[PDB]
Amino acid sequence: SWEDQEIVQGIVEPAGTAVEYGDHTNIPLTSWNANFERRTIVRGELGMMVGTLEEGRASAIRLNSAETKRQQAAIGLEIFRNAIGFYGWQSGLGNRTYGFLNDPNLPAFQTPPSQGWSTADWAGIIGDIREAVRQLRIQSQDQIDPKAEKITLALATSKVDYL
Amino acid sequence: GSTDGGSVFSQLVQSKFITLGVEKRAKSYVEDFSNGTAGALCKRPWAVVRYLGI
Amino acid sequence: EGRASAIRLNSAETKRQQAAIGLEIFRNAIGFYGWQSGLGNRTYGFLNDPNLPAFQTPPSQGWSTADWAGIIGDIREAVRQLRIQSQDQIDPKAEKITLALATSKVDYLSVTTPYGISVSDWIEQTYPKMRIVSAPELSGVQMKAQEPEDALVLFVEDVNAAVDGSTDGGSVFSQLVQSKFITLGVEKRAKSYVEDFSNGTAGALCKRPWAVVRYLGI
Amino acid sequence: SWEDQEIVQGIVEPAGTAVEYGDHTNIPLTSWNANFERRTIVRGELGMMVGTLEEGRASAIRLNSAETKRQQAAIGLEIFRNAIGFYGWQSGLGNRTYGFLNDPNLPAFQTPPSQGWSTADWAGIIGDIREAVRQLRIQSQDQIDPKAEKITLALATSKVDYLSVTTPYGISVSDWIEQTYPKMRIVSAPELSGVQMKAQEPEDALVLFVEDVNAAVDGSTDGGSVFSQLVQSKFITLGVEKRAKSYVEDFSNGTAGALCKRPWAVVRYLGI
Amino acid sequence: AVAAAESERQESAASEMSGEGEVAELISQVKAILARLEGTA
Amino acid sequence: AVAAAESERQESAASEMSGEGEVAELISQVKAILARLEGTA
Amino acid sequence: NFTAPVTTPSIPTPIQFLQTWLPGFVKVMTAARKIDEIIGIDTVG
Amino acid sequence: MFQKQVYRQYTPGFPGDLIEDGPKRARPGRIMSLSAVNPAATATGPNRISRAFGYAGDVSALGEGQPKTIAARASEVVIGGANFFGVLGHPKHYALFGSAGDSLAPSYDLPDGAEGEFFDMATGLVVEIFNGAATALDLDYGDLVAYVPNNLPTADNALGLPAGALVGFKAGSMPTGLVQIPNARIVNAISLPAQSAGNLVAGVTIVQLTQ
Amino acid sequence: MFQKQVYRQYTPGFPGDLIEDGPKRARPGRIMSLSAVNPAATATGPNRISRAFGYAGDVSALGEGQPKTIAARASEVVIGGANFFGVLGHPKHYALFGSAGDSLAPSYDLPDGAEGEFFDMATGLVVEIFNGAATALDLDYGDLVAYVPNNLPTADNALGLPAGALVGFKAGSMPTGLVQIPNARIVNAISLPAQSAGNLVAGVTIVQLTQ
Repeated sequence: SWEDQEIVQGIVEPAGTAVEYGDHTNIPLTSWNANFERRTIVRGELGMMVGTLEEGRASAIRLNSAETKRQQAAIGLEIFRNAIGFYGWQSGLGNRTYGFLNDPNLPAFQTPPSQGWSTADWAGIIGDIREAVRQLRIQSQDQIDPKAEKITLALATSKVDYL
Repeated sequence: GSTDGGSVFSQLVQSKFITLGVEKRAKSYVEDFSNGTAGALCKRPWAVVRYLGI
Repeated sequence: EGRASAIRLNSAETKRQQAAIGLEIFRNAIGFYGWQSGLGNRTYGFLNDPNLPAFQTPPSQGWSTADWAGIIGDIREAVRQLRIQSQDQIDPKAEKITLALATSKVDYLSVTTPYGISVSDWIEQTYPKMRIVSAPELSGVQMKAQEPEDALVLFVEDVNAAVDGSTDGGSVFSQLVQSKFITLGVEKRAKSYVEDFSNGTAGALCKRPWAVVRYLGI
Repeated sequence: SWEDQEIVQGIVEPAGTAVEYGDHTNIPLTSWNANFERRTIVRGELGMMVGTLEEGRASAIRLNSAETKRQQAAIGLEIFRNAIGFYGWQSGLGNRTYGFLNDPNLPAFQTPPSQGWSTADWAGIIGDIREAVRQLRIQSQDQIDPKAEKITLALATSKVDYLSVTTPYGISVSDWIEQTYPKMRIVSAPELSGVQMKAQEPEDALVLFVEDVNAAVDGSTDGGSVFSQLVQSKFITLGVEKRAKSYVEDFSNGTAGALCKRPWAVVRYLGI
Repeated sequence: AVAAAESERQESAASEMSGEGEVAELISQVKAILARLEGTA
Repeated sequence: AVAAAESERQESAASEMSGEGEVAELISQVKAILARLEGTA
Repeated sequence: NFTAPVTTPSIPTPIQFLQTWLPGFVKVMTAARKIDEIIGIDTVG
Repeated sequence: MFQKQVYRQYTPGFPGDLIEDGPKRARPGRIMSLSAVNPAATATGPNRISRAFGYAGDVSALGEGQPKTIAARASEVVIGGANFFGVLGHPKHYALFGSAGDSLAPSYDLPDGAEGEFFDMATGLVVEIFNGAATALDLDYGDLVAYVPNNLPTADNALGLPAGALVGFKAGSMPTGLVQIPNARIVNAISLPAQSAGNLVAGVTIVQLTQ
Repeated sequence: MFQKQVYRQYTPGFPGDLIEDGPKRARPGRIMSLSAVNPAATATGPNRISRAFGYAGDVSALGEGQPKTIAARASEVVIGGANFFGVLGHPKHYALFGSAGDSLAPSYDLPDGAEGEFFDMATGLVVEIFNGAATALDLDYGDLVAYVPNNLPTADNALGLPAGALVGFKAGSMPTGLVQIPNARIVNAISLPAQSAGNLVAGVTIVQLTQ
């Protein structure tokens, strides 16, 4: 809800190993445990003030001056939301709002095998992509779909042309 | 057996755009709106590989 | 149960599905490696069936030190061996053929010649309908002395019954499962209750040994 | 619901001061604040095992074994609940389950104007009662009128008969109480006797408290109960286990002790 | 029913075999569906 | 569910990958629509 | 031999879900207003 | 917070839990406080779940006068008492209180004066066990269990083991000062690497059979 | 006889009763006779309930002929056990036979060669335990149990304890000649005062954990 402060996500690790069946053997039992992660909520605000003479004068040139201000407020809040979702909001100060790039539960930000792509050749870029995919498959224990179906490779916009 | 939805990353948005209020004055009026967002949550860190300095 | 239900978690349901998933792990491991075949228990898997051809060594030795040509030669020799053993029992473009790989070597299908042609591209342009899968259990199948040997298994999936008149069904391999998940019973006590489930599996049976080529230590 | 681990009660304090009216003058505002108090929940259990030949031979002497054991299980859980309600449960070890005599928010026990009702005459006992009512009126800042308010006098069972102390003219304490305070209800409890020790001599206890306060006098949307025994359930059949030649029955109950939401409406005296 | 099951099965096989093989098998299954559509009418 | 938003999500996904994968997923979605057409009749 | 647990072992249920909050709030009262009880009330203005 | 990795199988269980169902005996008790312990009480512990507690008196009586109501047979136990009461367990019984402001922070520690379920015996119990020496150890099917007491002298507790930490030794090798749980057996087999006082590697959780 | 004082609660139980539920093992047996024990009977007791009886042969095979008939698996026991058969219990299974001049007097005795179930295993069994020494003793949770035998020399049994009387003896203060019940533990905590040979002091009813 809008009038909230935090959102909590639960991670439940289950546990249990089978045994060979026996009529009189003691029954193995499964179990579970739960951990929780909290993330605070950032509320952005934007408004518009419109006057009567301004309304008439702008409507004279077929511009609303109130609908365009409304959609500009919407677009500004969208820019705020996208920036929050990419970088997080004041995570350095301890706000507990992390984005796509500064999440605490992410693996350490590695360095590519070929160093920079700008000085690298075709083989270096191929090696970097191959090592990334191999590391993902090793971490995931082969939970990757055929042909890397549900795998997104997100790039810097200044380096996608190097593809 | 996860019942969360199965996504690895989730951008937590409370609301894209809500109209907070309208105040009508004598010769003008103000309209104020807000939005809420909790950033992005990584629920499956094992399925991520990051390279810096490319 | 009440405390767990307070946090919108059904303790009984999550415990029961964890029991199901644990039995599934048991079944998959039995199907891959067999159960106590070393002690002579006579339930083998996809990797240690007695009626399988001897685990060969690839012509290029390991793929880690091999180039594009070596990997291509290994795949070509495996396919040629399968065709010679099967006496041309392979569908057009190697349709009903599955290539199972170690999970640590599937990324070697992305190894290229220095001029920009991958092993996967070679398979695309040579055997376009060849199924390619990679299994975690197919990595580190054996030991040379301390180095986990990685495996490649090329086999025909199914053989049509018209040519031979088989009433079996035509599958080369079959994982004999008695039941995925059965509820053994419920024992209700004064302040708790126990629920017991079971499953059965007879490993994997290879009915057509001729339609299998295996490489060890790629 | 027998299951929750704590019970929380909220107290709201409003704040606002009026100013003299004027148009174009700044509007004075008001606000509020909230505080919360929590108590823990204690679950007790009791059971009963019955065999076949045990019932068969118990029926010979015209006694029902299972019925008696089930009744004793219920009575034992009742004893647990009552003892928790009167004394809490491990209040000194960090558990927040408190009782009718142990609530931290309660005012401290006071020495009565008369040293003890054993030696005090009729004037002494009625003076102690009147002084307790005086303290109750002062504490409430004249908001609770004891003449027309339901007010409970909880006494030790060893001093309730001292309400029969008479003068030579036949005026007991009971006449004075029931004529001066017609709405006053006198209750006696054995747990209220020997509540504390002074020197190898049990001290008895007297508690004056208003049963309920009207919503008009306080503005509360709660119910106005000064004291509340928060009992989750007096009896739950946890379950039964039928075995071949015997069966087990297991029951339980839950209780969070006693909570005093209005300390200003309680007066306590120790050592009458 | 059984037909739909067989379809889904051959589809998952036609998702793990190169690109040309995948596209050929998918177009063949598509044509089988159209042949069934012709058979219904 | 809605069967249209999922279709546009799959369209966006397919257009975002490479050419062979895009053509494979588009023909797979075409097959799914054809199968649903068969199911309706 | 035991597989290393992924989540750190912890008591499952947060305390917040095992609390019952009593209905209503206790309002803080003030001194009584008894001027009408003494000299009555009159509306003249 | 969530899975940062993927293993080939799930763990058999978490410490303090029951794996095998069979004849079991457990009793309730109150956690007391190592501060309330009259004697020195050297060994210090945070009421961890997989720890073996000791009896330290009764709290059956209620009241402050001569007539006291014995409401219940309540046991008042301490983390490292010499009179072994039971290994604390069943974490799902309790409520998470968080740790230092973060109400959702993980915690396996029961607050002082709370109520716990102390298994006196169980067919299978997952327990954290420790090393009684600084060398690597191998525990097999025929291995015994001994827990650290509250009054373990500093000379004996060189490794600085926790208060109620169950160790796990071999026949005729009980680390000095340690007191044995009778008829306690290490069911599953594990290996503990070499450790020091500073490192003190947490011994891998183990299935144990008690009585 | 009739309630002469009203208390705040009820007793936890009575000797011979089961106060806790869980794993338990009891076997039937026949009381036999103390006048049939080969080495006479240096200790003597009137087959009371909360007493530890021991094995004294089998009575399974019926018939005096050459082909026998084993009708049932039956055993005969004696109160002065040498090999511990079981602690007699469950007094609701029996009848009030008599007390030699008072047929309705309260008695816990069993007639000679009568039926009885003797507990090998019990989650909690309410018994009475005597003091093996003339001095007072405080028995707590971490304490063991031991039963007197009939062949106990009179020098060892200075206090004149009965034949099958149970005794608490701390952990390393075993009275000489007493027979220990293996893995038997004292659950409830009580304190017995100092006693002499003549007055003894029947031990207060108390819960114990058997095997």
